[PDB]
Amino acid sequence: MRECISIHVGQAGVQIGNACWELYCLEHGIQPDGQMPSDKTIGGGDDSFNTFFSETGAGKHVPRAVFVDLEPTVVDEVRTGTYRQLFHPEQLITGKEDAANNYARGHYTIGKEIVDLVLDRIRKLADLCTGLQGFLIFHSFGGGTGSGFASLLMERLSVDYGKKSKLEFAIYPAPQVSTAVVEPYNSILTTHTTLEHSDCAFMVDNEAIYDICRRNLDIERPTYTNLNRLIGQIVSSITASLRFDGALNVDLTEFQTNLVPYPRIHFPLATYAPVISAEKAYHEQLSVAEITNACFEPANQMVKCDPRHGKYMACCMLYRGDVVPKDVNAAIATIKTKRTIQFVDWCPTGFKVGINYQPPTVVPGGDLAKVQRAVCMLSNTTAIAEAWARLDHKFDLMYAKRAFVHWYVGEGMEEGEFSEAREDLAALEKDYEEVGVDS
Amino acid sequence: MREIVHLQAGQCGNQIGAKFWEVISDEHGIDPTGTYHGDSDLQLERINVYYNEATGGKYVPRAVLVDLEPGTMDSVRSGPFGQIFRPDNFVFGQSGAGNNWAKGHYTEGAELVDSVLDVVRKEAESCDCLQGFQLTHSLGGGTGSGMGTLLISKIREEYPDRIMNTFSVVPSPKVSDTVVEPYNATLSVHQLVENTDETYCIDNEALYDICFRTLKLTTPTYGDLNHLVSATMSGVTTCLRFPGQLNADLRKLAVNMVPFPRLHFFMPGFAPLTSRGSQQYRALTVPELTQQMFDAKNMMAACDPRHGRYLTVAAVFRGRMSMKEVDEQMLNVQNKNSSYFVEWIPNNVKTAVCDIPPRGLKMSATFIGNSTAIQELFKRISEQFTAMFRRKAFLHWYTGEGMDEMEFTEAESNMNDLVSEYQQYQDATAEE
Amino acid sequence: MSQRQVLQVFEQYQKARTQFVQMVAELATRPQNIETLQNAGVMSLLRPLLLDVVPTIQQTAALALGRLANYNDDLAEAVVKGDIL
Amino acid sequence: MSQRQVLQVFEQYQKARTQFVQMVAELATRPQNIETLQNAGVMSLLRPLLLDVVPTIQQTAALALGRLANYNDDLAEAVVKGDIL
Repeated sequence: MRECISIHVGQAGVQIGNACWELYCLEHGIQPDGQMPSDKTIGGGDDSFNTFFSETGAGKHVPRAVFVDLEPTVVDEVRTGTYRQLFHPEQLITGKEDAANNYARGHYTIGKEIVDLVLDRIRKLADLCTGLQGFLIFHSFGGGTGSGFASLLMERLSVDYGKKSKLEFAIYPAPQVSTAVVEPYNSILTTHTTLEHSDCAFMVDNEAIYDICRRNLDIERPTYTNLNRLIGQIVSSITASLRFDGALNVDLTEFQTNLVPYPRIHFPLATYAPVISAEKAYHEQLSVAEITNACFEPANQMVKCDPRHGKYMACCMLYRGDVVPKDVNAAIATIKTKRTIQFVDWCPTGFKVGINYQPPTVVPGGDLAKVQRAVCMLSNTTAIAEAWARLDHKFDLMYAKRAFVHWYVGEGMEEGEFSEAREDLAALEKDYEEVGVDS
Repeated sequence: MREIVHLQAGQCGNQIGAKFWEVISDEHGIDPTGTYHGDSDLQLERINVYYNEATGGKYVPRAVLVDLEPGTMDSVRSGPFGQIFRPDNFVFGQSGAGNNWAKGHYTEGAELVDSVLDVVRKEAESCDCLQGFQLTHSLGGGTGSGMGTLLISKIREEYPDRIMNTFSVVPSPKVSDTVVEPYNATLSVHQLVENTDETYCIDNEALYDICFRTLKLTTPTYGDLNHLVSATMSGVTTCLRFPGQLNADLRKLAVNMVPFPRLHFFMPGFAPLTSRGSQQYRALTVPELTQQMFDAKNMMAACDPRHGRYLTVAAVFRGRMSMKEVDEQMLNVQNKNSSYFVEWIPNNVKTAVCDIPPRGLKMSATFIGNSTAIQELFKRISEQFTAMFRRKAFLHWYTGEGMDEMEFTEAESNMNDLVSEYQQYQDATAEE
Repeated sequence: MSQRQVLQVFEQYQKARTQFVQMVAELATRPQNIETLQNAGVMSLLRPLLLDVVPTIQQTAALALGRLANYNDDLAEAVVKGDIL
Repeated sequence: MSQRQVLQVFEQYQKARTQFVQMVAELATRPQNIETLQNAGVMSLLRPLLLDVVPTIQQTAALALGRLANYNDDLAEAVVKGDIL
């Protein structure tokens, strides 16, 4: 039935998958051992856990995910954790040499060595499943493991399965802050692969996360744990109608069909709400209209872009928790008449209604409070094209005198791809502005 | 004997059908188990129209649930009355429609269609003689709109001598649920006007407004709308379910209500829509019912009938009042409101009173009319479809399925022809 | 289903060219992209466009070849040099 | 717009090539397939397999057809019925 396979490439992908799995186990009452030892006082678990987990003959739950990494240090770090009794060691493939923010080695001399192993793993996982809809590929553009290895694997997955949905989730190199220097070098190569060989791609960054946490959660020393928690909550909200039901169930296909207006424009803008701390959720009356209006605020966007620079074409609306349809109708009536929000002169309306009866849960030790209902937004606008413009500018000003290119030449690749990627990005941007231009 | 076969399509269609089944079971006195717990008189003779005679008097429903997603059967089965239906009729696929009419019709409409044809032919041969088939679906998705029209076409092709009535849900630019909804509406209207006897218009926004401003509900949800549409269809079908003095049937209205085959749409409506604090302060009489069946405020349309001229009117009553009041009311209405109906056709109102009052309410009356108010919906749908099709947005998805784009061209050509016909019949002048 | 897919794939390439053609009913009016694609002796690639199976395709493939030939002397002589006459 | 048109035309040309070759090679192995291709009405649609200009399409196709028409008078006569001869 509604079952999907998650793919985790790189340290970021592995930790994001860990956060997602732990969120799923805490929200479904799944114990870290893998059994149901709660024989005295029950606390839930009688639901449809088949979407992600599996039920054995002895009552065991086996995760359905792919934890691959070229560096073994992350695999060792996860292995010594408290959840080592949940997954299987065959699912965490180590490696001798890693990419570590390099596309050349991780795409030719490193990623091409372990192909059959992961292919057999994913084939076995797919055979163990009955109904397959899409995939959850978690990687990063800055990380060499999450860029070269991810590209080469998805290129084979696309040609091996055309009828299945291919999603994408990674991290965007912020124009202001960054972790490494060669991030644009891997990004300019991964964008072409994710554009000409995938169906949908979700693009997020970290500076917006830092801004929203310091503004709402009010923390002075942030950490990656809350960053992963936010992404896990976003993913759970996206795939909410699959594990459970509601008034209007919205499956992966149901929203993916409309979220893609064109084969070239498939980069939605995600926005989660409410992103608040414990104290920010007590003396605050929360309704649907206010949070829906706040979702369009650029400060609450995970991508640093002003929506007023461009306009919207396609919008995907979701909900999770005790939400009343009258509030949704009132919010839609309010936003359709707002002059601040810009939209194309041809599409008068577009959005979805996903009613989820199950309210979001909390985690002991996290920062999220007990909120009666949640909301997530996936819109499509041309105002986000500035990020590609800045990335192209940076690549051009780094490519004039060929900085840190001799390494890639020595590793083995054809230099014309830089020109190919540059011209492909230029054409894609041109298409974006052509679409953004009305009559 | 004379029975009606009921069909299901779409998750919204499934839920409204389940609500209707629950309503009729409660009204006719059926326990959730499956036996009979009624105490009335006419609830045993003609009860076989929707049920089937079996051993131990355990009547079974007659409805086939067609869906592409397995997630609806579990929801509709877990209810207080989901264990009484036929699990064999729950024919669901493995892949969802994704709100795609073309993909559902092509992919999920070839290998799954044979089973539903087999079960419906088995049900048809199980009975002696039938009249028509009722299908409740919504155009908001690839499940109801993609499959119902196909099943409709097939049943017309196999049994042309049958009534084809449906209660599909019309879209609204104000309240949307699908980005490609105009495309699906445009594709479905072609089959609705080509291969369908009659069609009733259903809008959710108008029902929401009606309940908010008259019922004054705290937290209105889809359950209230399902209750309202179930009561609407119950008032529609009581002409045959519960015979009275002046009984009617679906084909008689279908002939007397439809001047031309290309215009078969209607405008349903129920009279007593009051608030909770107003149920104990009301005057049960004829002129009140007439005013609530004539005004646009009570009507469940997301439009204004006052912008055009009334074409045909059918007033179906359900109670014990008289006959003179109805004719005098319609006469004085036609005399006064002369500029609201077609002057070339006198006596555009049809009288129908059911002597059997409903269960739980004493006086009830529904409104089935075809007024000149859908033209605005038609023209706005045509405009939005033209705007979408100009630059060909959201079209690669349909193109990849295999079907071409000429279908949209012919659909919009038929759309323009139909609207031209509608507006040149709106001004039905007497002479030059 | 295999035999039905036999028929289906044959008719699918058939209707694929049919649709290219019912589009070039209006695509042929635009010469700049015609030349952009054409520069590499693609008159040879338009040679099999008469090898075009049923009336549903040929019918407007001719309407294509027409506006293809209007653009200059050379494209009207291409039906000669391409041995398409 | 005609450039992307010709692109799509030629990737569908190539998928037609691959599908035609694979299916002609596959469906020419069993006698019941011979009789079905006789009765399925394939050959009016398989007429392009001796018509088009593609080398690999036609070579694999007509070799399988030589396998196909070998089993019986039936398939070879339906080849006439498909107006391929």
